[PDB]
Amino acid sequence: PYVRLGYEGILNGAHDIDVAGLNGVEQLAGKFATIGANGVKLAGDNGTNAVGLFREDLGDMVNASEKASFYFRGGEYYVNISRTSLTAAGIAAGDEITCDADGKMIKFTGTGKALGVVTHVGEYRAGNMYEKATQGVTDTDTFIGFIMYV
Amino acid sequence: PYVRLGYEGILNGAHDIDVAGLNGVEQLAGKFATIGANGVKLAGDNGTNAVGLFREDLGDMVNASEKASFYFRGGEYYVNISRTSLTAAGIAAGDEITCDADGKMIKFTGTGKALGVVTHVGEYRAGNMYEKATQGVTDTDTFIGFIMYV
Amino acid sequence: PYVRLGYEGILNGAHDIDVAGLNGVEQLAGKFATIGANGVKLAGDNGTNAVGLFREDLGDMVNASEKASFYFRGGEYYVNISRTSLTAAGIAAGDEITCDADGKMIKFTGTGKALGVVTHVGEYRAGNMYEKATQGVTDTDTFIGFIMYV
Amino acid sequence: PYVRLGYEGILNGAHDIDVAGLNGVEQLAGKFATIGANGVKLAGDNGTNAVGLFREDLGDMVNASEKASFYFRGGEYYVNISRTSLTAAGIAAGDEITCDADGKMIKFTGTGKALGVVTHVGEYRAGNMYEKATQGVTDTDTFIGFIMYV
Amino acid sequence: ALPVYDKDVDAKAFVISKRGQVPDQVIEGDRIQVPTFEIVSYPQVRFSQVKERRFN
Amino acid sequence: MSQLSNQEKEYLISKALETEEGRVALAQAMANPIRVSLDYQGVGRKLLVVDPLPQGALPVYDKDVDAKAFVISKRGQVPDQVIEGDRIQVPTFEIVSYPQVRFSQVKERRFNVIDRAQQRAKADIMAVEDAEIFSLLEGAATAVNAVTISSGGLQRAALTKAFQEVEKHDLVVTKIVMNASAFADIRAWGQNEFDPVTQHEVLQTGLFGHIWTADILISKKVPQNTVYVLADPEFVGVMPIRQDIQVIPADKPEELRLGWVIYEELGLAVVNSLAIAKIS
Repeated sequence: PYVRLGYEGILNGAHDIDVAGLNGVEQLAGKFATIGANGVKLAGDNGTNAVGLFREDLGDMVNASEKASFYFRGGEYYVNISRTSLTAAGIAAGDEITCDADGKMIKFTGTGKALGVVTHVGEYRAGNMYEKATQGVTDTDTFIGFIMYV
Repeated sequence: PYVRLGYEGILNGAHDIDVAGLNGVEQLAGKFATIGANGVKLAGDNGTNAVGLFREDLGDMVNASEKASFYFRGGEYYVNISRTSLTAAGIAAGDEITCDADGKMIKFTGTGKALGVVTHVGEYRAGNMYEKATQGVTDTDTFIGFIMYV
Repeated sequence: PYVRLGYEGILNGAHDIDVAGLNGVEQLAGKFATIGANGVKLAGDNGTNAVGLFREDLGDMVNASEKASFYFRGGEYYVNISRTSLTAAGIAAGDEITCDADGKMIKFTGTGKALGVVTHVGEYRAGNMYEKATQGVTDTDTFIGFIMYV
Repeated sequence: PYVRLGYEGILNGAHDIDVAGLNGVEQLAGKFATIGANGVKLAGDNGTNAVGLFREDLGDMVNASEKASFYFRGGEYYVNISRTSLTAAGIAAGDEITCDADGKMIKFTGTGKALGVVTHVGEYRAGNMYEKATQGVTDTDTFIGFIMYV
Repeated sequence: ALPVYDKDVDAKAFVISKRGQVPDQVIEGDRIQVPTFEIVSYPQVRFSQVKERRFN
Repeated sequence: MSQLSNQEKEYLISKALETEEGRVALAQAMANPIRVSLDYQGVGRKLLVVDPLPQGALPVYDKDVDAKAFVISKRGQVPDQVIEGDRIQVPTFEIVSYPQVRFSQVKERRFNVIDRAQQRAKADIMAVEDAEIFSLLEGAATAVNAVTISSGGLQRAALTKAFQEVEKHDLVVTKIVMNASAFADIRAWGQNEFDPVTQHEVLQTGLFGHIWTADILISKKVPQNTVYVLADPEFVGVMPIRQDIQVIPADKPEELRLGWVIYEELGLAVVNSLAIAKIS
């Protein structure tokens, strides 16, 4: 990752899709998410997490991951494989997802529509930066459920 | 110590970082190792117990997956391929390493000659392709310390 | 790749890069500027805490003093990359800064190089890892009080 | 449905759908909701909304569906779109009304899928009532398993 | 799999388990009826519950 | 009415439980208890297995000279081996989950008996091996197979052959795929031809047991009688041991569960155990 070319629900470009290696891993059939979008939701917030930041676990399980209070990764934080969302919360439109690192597009959400902030509700939100970190290299321009490049 | 000068992966670490690899003083990743203790080792050593798959901490450092039998790393696939990566005393952990995501080696114990993932608490288990991470098909030798990667 | 319109002048060398290649980190991480117990700054790019070495505090703010590290070797690194918009150069009494990842210019003092501990003015120096740690190793001659290019 | 909760509250119809000059019995043609007196609003007053099933009366009048222990009257049953109201689908009674089979979406008791009928007390409901006859055509947009415009 | 024949080496053969999370769900339907109609028609009060109970 | 929104682990508060009830997992049947078990205090074993022995010894009334034949054996050695299997656990997980310690113990025990079965059926004697069922059996005779319309008909056919010889039989040690598929059989349009005509039986047929074991070499059935063929000397019986200072416990807050046994397994002769492989 580190090439500017984002935009889309699924780009076929480089470091935007993996399928083995390339700053993240993808299985050859996925694993299903027991947290987040997996099947089609027609409502609900699906628990905590809607900004990416998952970890695949053993067998066919994907599960929670998050950042401790008062910190943000200087490294690359987890995001899912870049999906559309025809579902309320989750990154997926009811697909079976795998975890990657940065370079994949997500949906952001919140009460702002300026540059990204960090929240300790186990999400990141749309705010205005001033002392709290922005999210993605193309910042946060979200109108809620806009495709932002990480 | 200033030892470990020139492009060494075979005397650097406690275990091989690579034996057929190469990297220069070129930073394609300026991230530190928080894997392998120093302060009871040489500064030519890092003391790395895995150079395979990694997962990111808070801050911008990579280390080994310390995961159990019901935990596992999600994405964030990097393999360590540093030789000396922009040092003048030989790389040590807490100093710069250059990682890739296709490099070598991938540690495995098992009985070998099979895929392996990292869950390294002393626990090694094999690969699959829908259960555990997709290494891409490779043969990785038995017992860590000497691994020839295909 | 990440692009910057700014410049942070440093005594010896120049720093004016922020491109880590691919498999590196080029992630926009905002944070507050704090001067801590060190001498008060307004803007600039050379000083006690200004530019270089950083370790994040609570509240997503960076300054330099003493290690927050969660390891006995390595620790959190940020650098300040000024891009003119959204960033107010160097350490200063308040003001929103964007920072990045990857070891660049650090500060050394006395005899630099190899395994290190912290001065406790924020500067890094020689010792032996033990809680505290240094980030990178200078390739160039170290002198007193200067911001040193690795 | 999109990140941080799907649809809630009222949702916008089509506005200013003007149908005029028809030769038949349709409700689409500019024509009145009559209970008696002389129509509604002054200049610069905006309608309300009202969804349900209406029935054509004598002359070029519509009124609400009532009983089934009284005679069925007028052609097809329809639901009201806007062209005087600036707000959603619906109209205020004593205006020229265009109706559609679209009324999206103001909730009211039961659903409207697969035609609608009038019940023996006068509520509005969906089919199938007769299988040996064709009732008022109100074929609703997808919105099922949740309260909605009949 | 080969079980280790050296008890100076811990078995690298072990069963694997995963954890799942399931949140509670709510299923309902309400049906609104006029009682006098149902009582005169006769089996309707009983039917309406049975239809509602089956749907849910 | 108005829709509701789902949030994980929310809607009142009252949990003081998480996961309960025993969990099933893919397994297969064993044949290990059927044979004999005896204790031993030695250091190693040597066993004899029979090679071909002739027939006849005809009198001087067919003007033949009597055979002075001496039966032959080849010798096998088995050194002691360890079979073992481990479960790895975190104390925190075991406390919050609640049954987990009881379950982990049942799971470690079942896992060791399974690794035991694996070894006993499939593997050729190396050096770190004992005596294994698949080695000792007699080779397939294609003649015994004939034209069939069912998997069940072949399976009935193998079993009967052993009786002709005057072998011992007591149980069917079959491939997991073969046993099942044999139960499942059709006449070309249904009806099993190895189980009754309105009832299914998967326990015992012919008045002998059926063992379905995974790893034993594709599509093979073995009649034999376990008690004669092998014997298990047990230097020390099954025991759990647990160590919080071991290789894995040190790195991360874990406990290590080891469950082991030290065995030897003796395979007397090549006879009284026949394998047949399916029609061409």
